[PDB]
Amino acid sequence: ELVNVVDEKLGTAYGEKIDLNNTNIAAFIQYRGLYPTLAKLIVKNAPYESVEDVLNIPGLTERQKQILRENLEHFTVTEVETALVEGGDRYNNGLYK
Amino acid sequence: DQKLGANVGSAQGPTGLGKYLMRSPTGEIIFGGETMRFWDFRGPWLEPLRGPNGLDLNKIKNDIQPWQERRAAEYMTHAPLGSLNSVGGVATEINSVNFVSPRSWLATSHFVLAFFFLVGHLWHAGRARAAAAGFEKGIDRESEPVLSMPSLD
Amino acid sequence: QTLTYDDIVGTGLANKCPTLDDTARGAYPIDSSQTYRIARLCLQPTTFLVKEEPKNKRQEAEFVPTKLVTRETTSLDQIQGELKVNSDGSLTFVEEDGIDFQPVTVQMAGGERIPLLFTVKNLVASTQPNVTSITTSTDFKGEFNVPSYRTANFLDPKGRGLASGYDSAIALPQAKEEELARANVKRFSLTKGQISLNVAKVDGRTGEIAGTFESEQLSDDDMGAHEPHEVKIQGVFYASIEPA
Amino acid sequence: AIFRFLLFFQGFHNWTLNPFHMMGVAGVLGGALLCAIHGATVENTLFQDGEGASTFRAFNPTQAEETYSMVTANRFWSQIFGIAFSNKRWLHFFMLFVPVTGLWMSAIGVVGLALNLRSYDFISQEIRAAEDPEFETFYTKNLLLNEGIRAWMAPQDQPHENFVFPEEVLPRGNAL
Amino acid sequence: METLKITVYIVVTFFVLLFVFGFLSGDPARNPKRKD
Amino acid sequence: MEPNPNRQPVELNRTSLYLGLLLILVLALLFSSYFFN
Amino acid sequence: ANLWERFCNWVTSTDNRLYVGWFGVIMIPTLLAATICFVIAFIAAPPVDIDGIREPVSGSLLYGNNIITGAVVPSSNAIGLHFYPIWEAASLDEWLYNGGPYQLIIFHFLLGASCYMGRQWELSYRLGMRPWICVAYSAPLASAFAVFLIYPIGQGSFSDGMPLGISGTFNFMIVFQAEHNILMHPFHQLGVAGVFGGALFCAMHGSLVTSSLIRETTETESANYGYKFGQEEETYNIVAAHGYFGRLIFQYASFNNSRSLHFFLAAWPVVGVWFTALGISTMAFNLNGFNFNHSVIDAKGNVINTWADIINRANLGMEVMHERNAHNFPLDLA
Amino acid sequence: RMPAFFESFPVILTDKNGVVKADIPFRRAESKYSFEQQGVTVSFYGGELNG
Amino acid sequence: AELTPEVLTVPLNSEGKTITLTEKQYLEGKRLFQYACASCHVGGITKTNPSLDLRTETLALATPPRDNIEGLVDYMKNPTTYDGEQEIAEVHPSLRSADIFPKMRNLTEKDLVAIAGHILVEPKILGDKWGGGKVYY
Amino acid sequence: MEVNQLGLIATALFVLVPSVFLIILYVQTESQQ
Amino acid sequence: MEVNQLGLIATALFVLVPSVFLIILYVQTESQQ
Amino acid sequence: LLFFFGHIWHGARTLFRDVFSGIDPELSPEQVEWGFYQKVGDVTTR
Amino acid sequence: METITYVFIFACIIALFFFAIFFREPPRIT
Ligand code: CLA
Ligand code: CLA
Ligand code: CLA
Ligand SMILES: CC(C)=CCC/C(C)=C/CC/C(C)=C/CC/C(C)=C/CC/C(C)=C/CC/C(C)=C/CC/C(C)=C/CC/C(C)=C/CC/C(C)=C/CC1=CC(=O)C(C)=C(C)C1=O
Ligand SMILES: CCCCCCCCCCCCCCCC(=O)OC[C@H](COP(=O)(O)OC[C@@H](O)CO)OC(=O)CCCCCCCCCCCCCCC
Ligand SMILES: CCCCCCCCCCCCCCCC(=O)OC[C@H](COP(=O)(O)OC[C@@H](O)CO)OC(=O)CCCCCCCCCCCCCCC
Ligand SMILES: CCCCCCCCCCCCCCCC(=O)OC[C@H](COP(=O)(O)OC[C@@H](O)CO)OC(=O)CCCCCCCCCCCCCCC
Ligand code: HEC
Ligand code: OEX
Ligand SMILES: [Cl-]
Ligand SMILES: [Cl-]
Ligand SMILES: [Fe+2]
Repeated sequence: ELVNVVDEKLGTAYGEKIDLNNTNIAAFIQYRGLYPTLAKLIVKNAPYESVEDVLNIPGLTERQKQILRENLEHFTVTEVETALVEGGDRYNNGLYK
Repeated sequence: DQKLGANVGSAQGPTGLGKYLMRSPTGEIIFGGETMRFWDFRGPWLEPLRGPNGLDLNKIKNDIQPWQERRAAEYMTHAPLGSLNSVGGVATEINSVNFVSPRSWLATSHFVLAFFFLVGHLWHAGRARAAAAGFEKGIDRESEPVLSMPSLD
Repeated sequence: QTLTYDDIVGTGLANKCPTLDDTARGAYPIDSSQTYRIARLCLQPTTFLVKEEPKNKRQEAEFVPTKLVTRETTSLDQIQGELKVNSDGSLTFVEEDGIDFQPVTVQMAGGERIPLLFTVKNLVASTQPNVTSITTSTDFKGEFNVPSYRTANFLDPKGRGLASGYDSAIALPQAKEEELARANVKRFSLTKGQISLNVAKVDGRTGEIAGTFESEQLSDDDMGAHEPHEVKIQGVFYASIEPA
Repeated sequence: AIFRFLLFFQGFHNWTLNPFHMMGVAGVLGGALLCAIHGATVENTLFQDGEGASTFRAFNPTQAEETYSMVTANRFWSQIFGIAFSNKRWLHFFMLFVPVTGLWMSAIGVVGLALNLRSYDFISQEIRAAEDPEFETFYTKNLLLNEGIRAWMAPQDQPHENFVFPEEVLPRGNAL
Repeated sequence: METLKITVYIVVTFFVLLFVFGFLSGDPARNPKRKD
Repeated sequence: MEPNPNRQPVELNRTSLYLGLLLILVLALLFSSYFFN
Repeated sequence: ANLWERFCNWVTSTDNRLYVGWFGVIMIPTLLAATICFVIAFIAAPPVDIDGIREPVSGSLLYGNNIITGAVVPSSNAIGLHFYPIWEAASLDEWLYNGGPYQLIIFHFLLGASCYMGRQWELSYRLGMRPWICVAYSAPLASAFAVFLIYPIGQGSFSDGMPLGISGTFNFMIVFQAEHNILMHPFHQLGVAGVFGGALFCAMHGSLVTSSLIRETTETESANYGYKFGQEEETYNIVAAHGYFGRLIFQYASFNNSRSLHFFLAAWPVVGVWFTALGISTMAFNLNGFNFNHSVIDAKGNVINTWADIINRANLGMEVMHERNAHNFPLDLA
Repeated sequence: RMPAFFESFPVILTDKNGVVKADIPFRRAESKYSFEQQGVTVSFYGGELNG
Repeated sequence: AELTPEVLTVPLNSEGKTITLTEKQYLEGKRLFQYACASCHVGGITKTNPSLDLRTETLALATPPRDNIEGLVDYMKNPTTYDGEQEIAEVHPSLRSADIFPKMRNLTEKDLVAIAGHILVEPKILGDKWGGGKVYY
Repeated sequence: MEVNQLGLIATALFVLVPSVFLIILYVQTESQQ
Repeated sequence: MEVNQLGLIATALFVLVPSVFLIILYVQTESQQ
Repeated sequence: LLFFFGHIWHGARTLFRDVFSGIDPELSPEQVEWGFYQKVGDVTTR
Repeated sequence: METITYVFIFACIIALFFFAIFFREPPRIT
């Protein structure tokens, strides 16, 4: 009945997309134009109920909204896991090179 | 990390101590990690951020000037570490940066000299006592001092 | 006119919260036509009590006086947050950022060490309805979150962990795994706590208040390896108000 | 290449914990101790058989007398250390027995290492450490280093095995 | 803690005084041969 | 120090060794069942 | 005679079973305090937080250690190089938690061991000997100063000093390799040549003397009864050994002078240990061993690995695994 | 399979040619071959769990 | 294997043009890389920020693209963030900030092409070692 | 059978200790005159 | 800790057996002359 | 491996039986001197 | 039992030090 919660979450969309509610901010460098300006605004305004709600963040210029729209296919949302958000690990999860 | 939106004042590390900021054993707010041992350091590039109770968190969030970021990155990548053949970095690093700290030369070269000169003290002091006493060349067979002493047991 | 860093270093006062004179007993008017905010909230613990888990159980448990072994590293300080005025005239302080946590290890009789995470993370404390002025009779009551003592990247002496490390007992390759499931699978704890903020000294000119506090929370569970202990913390506190 | 051999036995065999290498360590360092202390004792208990300040030439191989005082050297060490030699023949034999016996024991140690009969673990330590996540000793900390040595040098030190270790399986600590 | 500190301070200073005044109490003279 | 004149030598002949070895070997065989129990 | 001179005569008395002397006045209380505190701490000291990350380490026998694993664990990393006596802690529980006994033991021991070296000159001066025996003892003494004092100074914390235990010593050796590559340093290499040759020269000198013992005994008794304490004549033929060892190599590769020989027996291990002691001291300021990582490349630029690069993979294994929780940043600068 | 030299050995699964396609990760923040994202199943044939 | 002329041709711009370095431009580029860059970018990583490396895959998806000679010469003149939103020439070495970074005072336009080429050619020789870190040492 | 664990060392020392006491006294008697 | 059950008697006999062997030889030697 | 030491020990006991209790007590710096005896230890060749 | 075993062996070694030092066979000159 005891289950490693991070291993279990690797079986969801978190293990194949950029989870806007749990993935560390360093994953937004895989695509063009998301780091570090949009990557900071995304994690700061977490959590999100659906994937499109990231476009209603206040202050987004019309071109900013467009760059997201081109990367919606690489996003996902899962329920927030405490072991991934605590300790500020979305900004520094202890991994470097 | 703060530029990316991290609240360094409340960031909790894996050990339970602050990831970026913790406390010295006497209460002073200090830096986290292994550098907790170096909280006695004082430097001009760092003092503008320190207050009565240690590093000021609100000075940290607002008063960090670009020249301090450059000085910190410069001093970070020039640590007094290096190989004997002058390869900068830790022992596991690859050949590229040809550098060793002048502090590393001056410290090691003067400890080797300081040690041998203490050996020079022990050598030249013990002999000066023996020479002034008369037995710097060995024991006189006709007047061995131990033979004129009672047995230990 | 006041101390510098060089006048405090090594003296232990850096762990102390600011106090107020005995003649600071006025009151601070609160106007609903304005917004307020705590610029600095300092908590200084002085007495750590641990409730022991008895045996016959039908004599209810008691709190033990204990001694500290991690020296002057126990105070919370430099905390900010919005002070909101409600429709009933009560004030609600909602914490935001600051040094709101210190890991504290404590030893009781017999030698058992009880680590804990003294914290006021996400504290939301409110007053009773209608408070025209913050006086020496005002007191706060709120709840806060208590995350795990160790975070996910923490590894045990055998190398097992949650977000990193082994997932079995590699030193016993052919041993049965069910008796050691509680030690191989780490779990991230998330509990809640309570705290009262009794104000005793108010300087209605500076917005500085002070008093005593009493919080209750759970101790370290070691990522689900054992049961936690109930801890009660007492101490003094200090806070300040300004117009937003 | 010998240095690699030293690190290989620590990571894979835990050769430092083996009690036969410990006896061999005592033989080599114990042998170096007796070599230094016997030479210094002789040179500082010499008799004055010449008149020059450099006492090397006050000795003739033909001579029948001892060049240094065995009596004085015995009293010096009896009062400094508690015990002392009193017989040259037993002293010089002891100088043969100590380093030779040490090397013979270490030879027995790695003979068992050819069969992987290592002194790698303490069973009682491991069994409670597996069920007590707060039990940490200096002995468990060394085995984590051996698990790092093995996983990080094997694909390059044993290329015939064709070891392929992805990044996500390499055991690493925090940050590093 | 303080009265332990005072004890160690007095105990250390006692042995240090024995060490300094001891080597001053004519120690080059304490030897087998030439006492001048 | 002059030696002590109160010193005497101790003896235990062959027959006393057999008798003593017999006593404790029989006392052991009798009591061993109660030691294991 | 008055009392002070009666006391001076007893301290420097050449008739005590154990010589005291003025160096002994300091050595006796410091060595006893360090000895008594060590034996107690090795048996019943509670776990201490070596790396200052609230992760205490067990070290005493009563807390689950044997002779091989037991150790007195150094002081916390939060202490660093700060002086931590008993009167600075709020209780002995905090003192035991933060590794108090370690500082108390090494400080009383180093001060005591230094006086042990000065005590060696003192008795030699009272007996009419030559004084340089204490110079030989300075090499193992300087070895203790390096791993107990000098290296903590350079690194900034006594938590990185050598632990007072068997398994703890092996931990100090492995981490020191990963951070300084001590095996590739020419001072440890000289130190290995000092102890290997020291054991070689010890077995050589012992075998040659025992092989040329003149006959004074039969076979039904030991050969050691041929020499008796205090005799004036030499008990072995020095010339029979020279021509033996001369013809084994060549004549001039053998010592015919015993004084020159015994001087060589003392100079090789001492000078060799002096260097490896300074090797630890100079590496305390991070002047590490020879780094030849990726030093050979082909015509295109590919790295042609050598035995030095294989070593680098073993060092990286010790690097990433040591103190697995005390690092939050990618570089380990101390 | 574990070689005789190793006291402990990681779990890595290759294919017919030896290309790594599944493992039990250490650090999971950047894991690419875990058993969940790869859907690794196990079937038995013969013995007790046959089928 | 040899340093063939084919391993020296790297993208000139984003229009697809190519430029073929010589053996001397390569040796010159790596010598000046250790002079003004390798203190932070040894082996293609970044000690100051391990999240941004010097791999061709990473530079290609930067904004603006940096996987050519033009963009890298443009980066050493006016460096920007990974999305180009901010000019970080105040904390990163560049000719524009040669007053605070004295190493950039002597670099000519010819020296900027030699280094920009070295950053592109080296991953074609070491592959995963370039920008990989201690994992591939 | 579930016997006592210390019973083995209890019997072993119960035999050994007084045995060697008599053996020491005997061998030192025959070595006399 | 869960140690070896016979490590006690193995250590007890490792000390006792060779110790009394040397004691037997020394006492009979002093009793000669 | 342990019995290898026994072979050379008891082997040296049989070949060096005369010098088991030590070397001749009136040997002289002439049996040992170089370039003296043509054959090492053969008095029949001066 | 282990701790008592280790402490007992250590105590005997310290006890052997006292006998080997103060009750040694007296050095004697002929
Ligand atoms: C305190 C430090 C210390 C000390 C003193 C020792 C001591 C020893 N170790 Mg150990 N070691 C240590 C720490 C230490 N160890 C640590 C921390 C590790 C890491 C785990 C190891 C790992 C280790 C391994 C892996 C091995 C040892 C071995 C040995 C032994 C070496 C025997 C020897 O002389 O071989 C030297 C070789 C010989 C004596 C053979 C004879 C060679 C001939 C005579 C030379 C002829 C040369 C000729 C003239 C031509 C030369 C020309 C040339 C110079 C150009 C010795 C007992 C070895 C051992 O146990 O052996 C059984 C071994 O295999 N050690
Ligand atoms: C196969 C046998 C062998 C040989 C020849 C060597 C040889 C050497 N080792 Mg190694 N070693 C060996 C086995 C061997 N080792 C083993 C089995 C281990 C354990 C696994 C080690 C572990 C080890 C370590 C850890 C270190 C060495 C080091 C050394 C060097 C110094 C050794 C020394 O002074 O010892 C003492 C011996 C003597 C004092 C006697 C003199 C021996 C010399 C070398 C003979 C020279 C003869 C000469 C060439 C003939 C001249 C002819 C004519 C001109 C007259 C030397 C190059 C050190 C090193 O790297 O130094 C650079 C070092 O740090 N060794
Ligand atoms: C370090 C090795 C060593 C040493 C110093 C000695 C020393 C001694 N032995 Mg012993 N011996 C040894 C090893 C050794 N033995 C081994 C390994 C064996 C076989 C188990 C023997 C068997 C043996 C017997 C049976 C006898 C001795 C005897 C003796 C004494 C006379 C000397 C003698 O005959 O030498 C022996 C000569 C050698 C060891 C030289 C071996 C050279 C071989 C033939 C070269 C082989 C080359 C080979 C073809 C290479 C290709 C093979 C390759 C594919 C592997 C002397 C005390 C005699 C004795 O004590 O009488 C009083 C006696 O009766 N020895
Ligand atoms: C099949 C075919 C062709 C057959 C023909 C073969 C044949 C017939 C041979 C002829 C051809 C021929 C000669 C070829 C030559 C081949 C060749 C060169 C072989 C040599 C091989 C070689 C390299 C060997 C290694 C050399 C070697 C032994 C070096 C060692 C050097 C060394 C370390 C010397 C140090 C010596 C030293 C300082 C010793 C003192 C230290 C010590 C503790 C001594 C103690 C001591 C010393 C005393 O002194 C006395 C007194 C006493 C008391 C005493 O304590
Ligand atoms: C002068 C060079 C100094 C180098 C280091 C000195 C090491 C010598 C002593 C070691 C400690 C021995 C324990 C005491 C042993 C002791 O009792 O020594 C006694 C011995 C003989 O003493 P004497 O009374 O004959 O001479 C000493 C004085 O009286 C001088 O007249 O002293 C010497 O031989 C000193 C010779 C130094 C002359 C140079 C030798 C140095 C070695 C070679 C230098 C090069 C090696 C360096 C490369 C690594
Ligand atoms: C202020 C001074 C402080 C010093 C404290 C004294 C420490 C005591 C050390 C020795 C006492 C025991 C000697 C017994 C044995 C004894 O009395 O030996 C006495 C013996 C003297 O022999 P003789 O030459 O008299 O013998 C001739 C006859 O034996 C012929 O058969 O000395 C040696 O053989 C020296 C080599 C043994 C050296 C042993 C070194 C001991 C090191 C310690 C090892 C154990 C440490 C374990 C720690 C847990
Ligand atoms: C009686 C033989 C025993 C040999 C055992 C040795 C095996 C070790 C491997 C070989 C290395 C040999 C190097 C020796 C060097 C050598 O060649 O020695 C030679 C020497 C005989 O030489 P000499 O008769 O010339 O000796 C003259 C004497 O007066 C010494 O100066 O042999 C002995 O001393 C035998 C005693 C050593 C025995 C060692 C003690 C064994 C203690 C065992 C403890 C057992 C625990 C029991 C638990 C229940
Ligand atoms: C010390 C710090 C240096 C030095 C001396 C150089 N670089 Fe640069 N570099 C550094 C950082 C911290 C960063 C990232 C900062 C950010 O982007 O916010 C970079 C980045 C680059 C890049 C872009 C990499 C990418 O987009 O993926 C390039 C192309 C680059 N650096 C090149 C470069 C050159 C040519 C240098 C010297 C000649 C050089 N860097 C020095 C940190 C540092
Ligand atoms: O403490 Mn002991 O070891 Ca000298 O590096 Mn840093 O710190 Mn820790 O890590 Mn690696
Ligand atoms: Cl470690
Ligand atoms: Cl860190
Ligand atoms: Fe000798």
